[PDB]
Amino acid sequence: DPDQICIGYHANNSTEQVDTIMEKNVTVTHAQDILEKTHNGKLCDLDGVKPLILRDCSVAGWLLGNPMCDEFLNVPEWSYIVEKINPANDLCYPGNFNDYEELKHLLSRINHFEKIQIIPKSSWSDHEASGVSSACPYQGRSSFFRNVVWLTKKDNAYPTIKRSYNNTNQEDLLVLWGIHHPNDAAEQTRLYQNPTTYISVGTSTLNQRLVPKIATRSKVNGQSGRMEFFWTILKPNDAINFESNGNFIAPENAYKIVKKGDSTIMKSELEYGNCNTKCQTPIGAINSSMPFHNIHPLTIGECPKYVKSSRLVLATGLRNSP
Amino acid sequence: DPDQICIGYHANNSTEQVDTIMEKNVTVTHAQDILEKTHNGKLCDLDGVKPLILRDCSVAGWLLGNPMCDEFLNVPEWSYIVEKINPANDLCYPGNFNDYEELKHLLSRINHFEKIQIIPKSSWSDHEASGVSSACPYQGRSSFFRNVVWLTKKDNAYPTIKRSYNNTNQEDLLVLWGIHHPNDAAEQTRLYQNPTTYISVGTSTLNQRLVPKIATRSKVNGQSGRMEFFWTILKPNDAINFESNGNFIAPENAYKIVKKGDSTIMKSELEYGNCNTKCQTPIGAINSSMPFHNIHPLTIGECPKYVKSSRLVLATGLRNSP
Amino acid sequence: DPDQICIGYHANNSTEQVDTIMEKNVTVTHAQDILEKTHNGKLCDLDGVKPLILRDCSVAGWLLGNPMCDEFLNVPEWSYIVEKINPANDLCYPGNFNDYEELKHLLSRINHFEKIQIIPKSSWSDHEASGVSSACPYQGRSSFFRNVVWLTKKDNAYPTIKRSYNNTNQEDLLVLWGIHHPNDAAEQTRLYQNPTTYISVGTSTLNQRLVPKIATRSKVNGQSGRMEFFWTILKPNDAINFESNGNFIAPENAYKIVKKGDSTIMKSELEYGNCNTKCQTPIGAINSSMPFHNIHPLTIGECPKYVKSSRLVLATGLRNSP
Amino acid sequence: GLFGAIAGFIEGGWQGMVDGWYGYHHSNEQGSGYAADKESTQKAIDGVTNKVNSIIDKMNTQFEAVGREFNNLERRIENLNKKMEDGFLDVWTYNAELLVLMENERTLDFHDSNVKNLYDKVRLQLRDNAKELGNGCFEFYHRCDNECMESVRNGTYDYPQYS
Amino acid sequence: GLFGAIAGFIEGGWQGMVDGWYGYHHSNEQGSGYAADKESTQKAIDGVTNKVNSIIDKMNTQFEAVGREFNNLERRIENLNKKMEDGFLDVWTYNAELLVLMENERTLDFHDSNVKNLYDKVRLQLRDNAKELGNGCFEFYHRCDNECMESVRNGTYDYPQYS
Amino acid sequence: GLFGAIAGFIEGGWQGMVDGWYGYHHSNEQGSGYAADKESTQKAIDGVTNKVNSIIDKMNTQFEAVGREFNNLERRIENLNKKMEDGFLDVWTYNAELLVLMENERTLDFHDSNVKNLYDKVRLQLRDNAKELGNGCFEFYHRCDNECMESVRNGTYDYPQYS
Ligand SMILES: *[C@@H]1O[C@H](CO)[C@@H](O)[C@H](O)[C@H]1NC(C)=O
Ligand SMILES: *[C@@H]1O[C@H](CO)[C@@H](O)[C@H](O)[C@H]1NC(C)=O
Ligand SMILES: *[C@@H]1O[C@H](CO)[C@@H](O)[C@H](O)[C@H]1NC(C)=O
Ligand SMILES: *[C@@H]1O[C@H](CO)[C@@H](O)[C@H](O)[C@H]1NC(C)=O
Ligand SMILES: *[C@@H]1O[C@H](CO)[C@@H](O)[C@H](O)[C@H]1NC(C)=O
Ligand SMILES: *[C@@H]1O[C@H](CO)[C@@H](O)[C@H](O)[C@H]1NC(C)=O
Ligand SMILES: *[C@@H]1O[C@H](CO)[C@@H](O)[C@H](O)[C@H]1NC(C)=O
Ligand SMILES: *[C@@H]1O[C@H](CO)[C@@H](O)[C@H](O)[C@H]1NC(C)=O
Repeated sequence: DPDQICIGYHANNSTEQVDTIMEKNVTVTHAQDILEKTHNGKLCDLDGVKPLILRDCSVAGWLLGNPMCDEFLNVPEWSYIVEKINPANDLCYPGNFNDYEELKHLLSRINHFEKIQIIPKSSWSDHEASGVSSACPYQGRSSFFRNVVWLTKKDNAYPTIKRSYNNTNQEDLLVLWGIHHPNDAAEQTRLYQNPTTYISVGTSTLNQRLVPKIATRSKVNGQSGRMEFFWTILKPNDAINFESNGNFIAPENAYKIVKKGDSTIMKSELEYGNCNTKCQTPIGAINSSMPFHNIHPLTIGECPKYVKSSRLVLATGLRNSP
Repeated sequence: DPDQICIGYHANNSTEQVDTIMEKNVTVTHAQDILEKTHNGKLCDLDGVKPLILRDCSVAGWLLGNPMCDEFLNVPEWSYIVEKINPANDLCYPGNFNDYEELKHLLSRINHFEKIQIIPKSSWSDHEASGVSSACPYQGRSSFFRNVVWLTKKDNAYPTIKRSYNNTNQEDLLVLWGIHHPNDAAEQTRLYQNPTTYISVGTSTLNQRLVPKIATRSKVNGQSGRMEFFWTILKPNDAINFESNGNFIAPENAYKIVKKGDSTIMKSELEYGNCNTKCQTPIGAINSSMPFHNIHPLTIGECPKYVKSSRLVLATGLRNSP
Repeated sequence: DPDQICIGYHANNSTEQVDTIMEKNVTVTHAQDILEKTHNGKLCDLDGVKPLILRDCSVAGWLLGNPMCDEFLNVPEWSYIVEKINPANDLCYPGNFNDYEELKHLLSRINHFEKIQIIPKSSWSDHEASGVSSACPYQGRSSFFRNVVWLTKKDNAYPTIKRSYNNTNQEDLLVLWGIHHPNDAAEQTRLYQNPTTYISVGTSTLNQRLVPKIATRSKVNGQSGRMEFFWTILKPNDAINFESNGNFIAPENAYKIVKKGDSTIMKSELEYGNCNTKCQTPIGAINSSMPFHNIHPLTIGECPKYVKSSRLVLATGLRNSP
Repeated sequence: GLFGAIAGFIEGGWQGMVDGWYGYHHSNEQGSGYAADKESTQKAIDGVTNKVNSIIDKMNTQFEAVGREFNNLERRIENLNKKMEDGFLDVWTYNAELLVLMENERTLDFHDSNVKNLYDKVRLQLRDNAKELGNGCFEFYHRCDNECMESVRNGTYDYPQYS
Repeated sequence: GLFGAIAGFIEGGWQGMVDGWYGYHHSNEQGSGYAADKESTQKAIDGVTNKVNSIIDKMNTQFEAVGREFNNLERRIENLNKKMEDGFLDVWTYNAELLVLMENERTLDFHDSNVKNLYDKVRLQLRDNAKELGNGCFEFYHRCDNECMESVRNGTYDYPQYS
Repeated sequence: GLFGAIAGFIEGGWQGMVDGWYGYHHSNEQGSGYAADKESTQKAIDGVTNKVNSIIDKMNTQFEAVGREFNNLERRIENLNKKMEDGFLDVWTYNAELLVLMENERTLDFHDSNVKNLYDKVRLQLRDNAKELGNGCFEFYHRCDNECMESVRNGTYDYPQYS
């Protein structure tokens, strides 16, 4: 009956809920989700730059030039690299890659190689520079790694090798080489005349002297021999010196490091998605203005911060009354 | 005189104190301690499974079969392993264990071995497979490690050894072997005819070629010789190939890895306690419903979270008035 | 004009501002800065103890006794060590120091060495113990490291060396020695008669057998030869045994570890400042009662806690009204 | 909540006030109606917008994990590396989840405070000229037209005029 | 504390109220007695029980240290490993100790708030029918029997009936 | 702020009160003057001093970085080591910057609370003996000399004497 004025506040049809310390599922008038929970399930270009998808090849298989990896003989620049968990085409001829994980850590800071020739096959006058094996088949015929040469005796002789390469490029240079470990003394002399051999390698910082280990080993890819590979970064104006009297898997090609920057090696079974993104993960790409996400901890690009939360929602409005 | 109603709150005889940011020792009506501060001082079974207490033996001494460790020749499955800080019975015959810490890291994921014979003493026709030393006494008489064999020349001859073991079990197999480093060329020929020797070992992933180092060294356990031991995991269907013409401490026994799971190697001077627990530490076991504790940072089992706090007490009630 | 009493609060001419979550630049009556933002720009004594400033020398150059580092031939005890990013005077004669970073980690726990003679030059009767090189010039004349000796053939002969040192001191003893890697077999015989050589080193825990690597290498300091150096800690009452028939860079001096404690190796281009401090950083020293600072994360002494904040200011007073 | 206004002495919220977060409901001879208080509504928008941005900006410099590889004889540092990356992710997840929980609570009590401060802004203007019913309303002794209601919302209610 | 009720205008607590955390003390011709307010007591129990559990549950995913061993030429990573495990333990010890300090403070002020909201629930029901003494009590002008006191605790006090 | 006193119903601060943080301004026949309330001023000094020290002491056990070196084939653990030290520094920088932001807010609202609790301490003593102007002042009906003002500040104001 008499006039009156009341003080009150907003309510609405909202069912959005938030949490506090003392209370859960508190309905509010307005809330803001700050957690991205979805991804496109694809490996995309990172800001217009396509990744390097190795498919069934490994970083080793790529860099040494396994004939199955001929696809990647001169790859264009990349944003990131995607390798499968257990790629089929690794070292076709069995054996290890020395300091492999430290090499892969270097790839994380590299976006583009430019492969060049540093020791041509034609310069091996006194040795046969055409060794092949059925462990590395290329179209049924026996073959070998493209970027290194298997030197063997010529005319029942293996004279001491003494070769230098001087890095007259402006860029750092990834050099790879190897040693062959045979089965027995028979195969040792049959391939390289000399029974007791060595390989010495020297740069300004490297001082190596490898000796082959002749031993009987379980067949891998139908081979009891092993090949152990090595690598180094050759600085501009420095030179690498090889000396050997047998078992030397010599370099043919090396890689100029022409572009450095942010990169990473993702392990993923996924294939190329034909999309573009600003943020990429191993299980998919993220397009989101949210400040947080929970997709995957390993990401590359302009990304939200990762949390393990299933839900992050901020109250912005009032407690909503029924 | 007139009627009245008052508003008040609870008080009681509580002397429990809590802290806030602005104020310390604030007496409250009710509080909850959330920090466990006591332990039973004993090494117990972990949820019904007894630990492996090595007493005065080391992991090396156990696995190689130091005669002082005959107690642990075939140990049942364990929940955790307890080793003293400096066990008396390690490598009785001096020398190192190669990649020892990495082997111990493997034990942290292992709950049970099953020891088996892989190369019987009886198969050493051309060599003496009964070498012993006073550095490894067993009841005053000279002896040696139980799980490996010290091969020496027979009839002033040490013919080249060529032995394979193929892991036809379903489980992974821990294989151990060793090389003997003598004092001088005299002892070299006296034990193994050949003056220049080697040991080569090969699996699908291993490619080793050890050469003994003859040199004069400080006496340890009355011995200037050293023995260096190695190990590997042999996968199912893979085989290990030994070749040697001297200095070879060959395998007799290997260990099948039959049970994998959570485990740990605790360093502790404590002995077995004959109790049971859900949570164990190196200085004692914890039986507690508290969410936190401050006993020791290294624990195994269903444990509270460790903090370095001396006191954690939550206020639940009102400020209590005197 | 009736009487009245009012309730109010303090205001003043303060312009000090603080921040809260909901509000920035909030003017208050009183605030407390808790972040130290300045330093003196100098390398000082740490609580009265002068640091070891290596100037243009490296830890290697110092310990081996590069002639350019004669300043540090017997340095007094230190509080910390200051090394430049790329010191000019390292290994004058080229080559590596083995396990160098692990040696430097030891220095972080050492405050004082006492250098002593363990093998005098006068004891080399059958060898020339006066080898020098123009790669290590001292006043224009060719010279060599002070604390090690370059042994060469005498009278066209290099008889096998067999020398022991027994650590009869009470302190641990840092021993250093080296092997020389020549260019070719010509230089090998010209310096040490024997063409095939070795160096064996043995303590109670060490069992080493080094073999020189003869190879052609890029000239460094006008030398294609390399020298590789090694080290060990010789416990009290233990002895080190050297045996070699060539290429042996033998010890002359060793270092008694007489004082252990807190120390660190700072990398800094700064020179000695002639001041004293309680807290030091690589870019300057801090004198401050603040609980936090943002100068540099690497500090030694009684220091405030480091944060990456540019500003930390606590409100203590009221919101100040204009 | 803490300040006793929202879901307290003011029993519920108003569906009809779509204009802002806090305000008034008048009624007189002319007609009734809702009108948001634009001062305290705007004050709250600013406060809450800033909170949100402060929460986002504080978590800028955060841990970012990186792929590393190890061979089968580097299991100790492989494991160390894993424990360290999970370590930091767990610390940051906790820092996010807790910040939200703590500030959600503060935000709701902040609204509660703003409503109570609005009630007290009216209460201190009226005094003996209106009866404090206690449900959030004030019963006028004198008549109050749309000019007179506007003065209460303005903060320009002349008490000496009506007593 | 912050809300001025506990150890404020209500000078002390009551030993005699064993029934709950907040309540009333009546006195009339019939007899005096204590009776806890079951609504705000239960509200607080729920709030505080949840706080406690939220503090326990937030610290579930926490760092767990592990034994690792290193040989005497692995002193750098041994030391690294030590620094990392102490690192995480120190971060989590701080997160626990601080959470408790911060929420203890909030809990005490929460009780203070609940007492003040109860005083205001009574104050707004009585108005002119009782004199606000200011020590936490209300002096009745009219007589109030046990039926009449029950109505105040219910929240069903009819003001028009007694004025 | 949260409690509505500072920059609320008390419109501004007093330049003239240099004695303490909160207090009174009296005026009577004798003379006017400012006098700080020493009880609530001292209470606040203690509370705020403790806060400051608690903030300093909580951060005692904190991460301290250390120089480590690696050669060019130890890039993985060099990098790991770097990520771990930046990691801890970033966690602690966040813990400091956030603690200050959170407690600054509490401190300002703490002052606001203390001023409001002082206003209510006077209000509850006077009651009908003075008129609540609503700007922070109380207009006396009876005359109040310097002995009578002192009683209000003491907390020993006899209400029955003046009504
Ligand atoms: C509210 O929280 C409960 C657990 O207390 C949960 O089970 C329920 O799904 C939540 N409400 C929703 C999703 O509407
Ligand atoms: C390699 O060639 C450059 C000139 O291109 C020369 O200056 C440099 O000395 C050479 N490097 C070595 C190691 O001989
Ligand atoms: C008061 O404390 C005594 C011990 O001093 C205890 O035994 C008693 O039960 C307490 N009173 C209660 C719970 O009402
Ligand atoms: C109470 O706190 C003080 C510091 O304020 C502390 O020294 C004391 O040990 C505490 N507990 C007591 C006296 O039981
Ligand atoms: C071990 O035995 C299996 C099956 O009996 C055989 O296939 C395998 O090749 C053997 N392994 C080696 C390394 O010879
Ligand atoms: C504020 O007042 C103080 C007097 O204590 C004076 O020293 C200071 O200069 C004044 N500040 C300004 C900006 O006038
Ligand atoms: C006040 O803060 C603003 C950002 O909120 C900043 O730009 C400014 O530099 C600060 N200091 C001033 C204006 O002195
Ligand atoms: C070194 O000297 C001590 C003192 O005579 C002797 O007892 C010890 O055997 C020696 N050490 C070695 C390794 O021979």
